[PDB]
Amino acid sequence: IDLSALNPELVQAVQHVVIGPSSLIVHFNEVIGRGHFGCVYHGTLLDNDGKKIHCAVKSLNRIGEVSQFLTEGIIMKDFSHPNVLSLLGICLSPLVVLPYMKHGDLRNFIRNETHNPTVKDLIGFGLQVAKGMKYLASKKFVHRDLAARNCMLDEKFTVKVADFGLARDDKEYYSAKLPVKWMALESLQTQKFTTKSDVWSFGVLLWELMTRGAPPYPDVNTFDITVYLLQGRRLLQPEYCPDPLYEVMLKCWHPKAEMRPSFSELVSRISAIFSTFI
Ligand SMILES: COc1cc2c(Oc3ccc(NC(=O)C4(C(=O)Nc5ccc(F)cc5)CC4)cc3F)ccnc2cc1OCCCN1CCOCC1
Repeated sequence: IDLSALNPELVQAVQHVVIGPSSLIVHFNEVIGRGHFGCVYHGTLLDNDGKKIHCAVKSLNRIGEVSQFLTEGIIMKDFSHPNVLSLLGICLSPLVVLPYMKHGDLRNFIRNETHNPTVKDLIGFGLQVAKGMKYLASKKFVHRDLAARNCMLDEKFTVKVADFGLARDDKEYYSAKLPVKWMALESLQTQKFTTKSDVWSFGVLLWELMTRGAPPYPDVNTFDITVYLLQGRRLLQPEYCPDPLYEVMLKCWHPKAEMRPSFSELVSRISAIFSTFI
């Protein structure tokens, strides 16, 4: 890369979170995942006393695409919440270094046939997500792509709200590239986004949790979802979804953004629902 050909604002930021190349071992045959524009590798981060930290290392495959890449990392830099993915740092492709998430993404986790998360566990993951979003919303950050495929799960089954960004593999869900079936009605009609539109996404995420990762509206084509919603139609109540959790989802999908619950309300109500389970 030619550092000169990027905004000095992005440049000094990336220097506050820099990781010297000699502190980071990237294992290049050890590919976690590779999409069209980016890839992710296993990595080892050494600290100044020699202790090894297993990490994921995100990379570009390939000025514009480099400036976007670096910006995606920099956005994350000050998120510090246990339900939001954090940045370990950036190494000058430039390398964005993330903590390793043993269980990968939440959608793949809940679809895995060899494990049985209970209805309680699934509601539990939804609650963790609500807590990460309450934090993001407190910082006035709008996610715009909240979905189970963008939430990670660590060795302690802690959910980390994240966004694969350029490293998206799973791309059929986008059609601007737009995750239309997680989108609020007014984002679909205006291509504009808010915290209340993340709330709409959140309700769809909860439906993913309760169906163990079923695809939403599978008999609806990308572009047709707008008129479907305007006809007064919504996602059906999953078989094991408690009535009050389905009522939560419906409130998330209210046509008036301002009538959707806040993430603070979601946290309190879903905590109550979750506590009712043996
Ligand atoms: C595909 O599998 C994996 C991907 C991983 C990973 O990927 C990323 C996730 C997010 C970002 N974020 C980003 O690049 C950014 C982002 O996150 N920003 C952001 C946005 C909003 C927000 F609220 C917080 C952060 C774009 C910068 C970057 C990544 F590289 C990071 C850490 N560990 C991972 C482990 C994985 O599998 C382990 C194998 C698990 N198995 C399961 C069972 O079968 C065996 C395999």
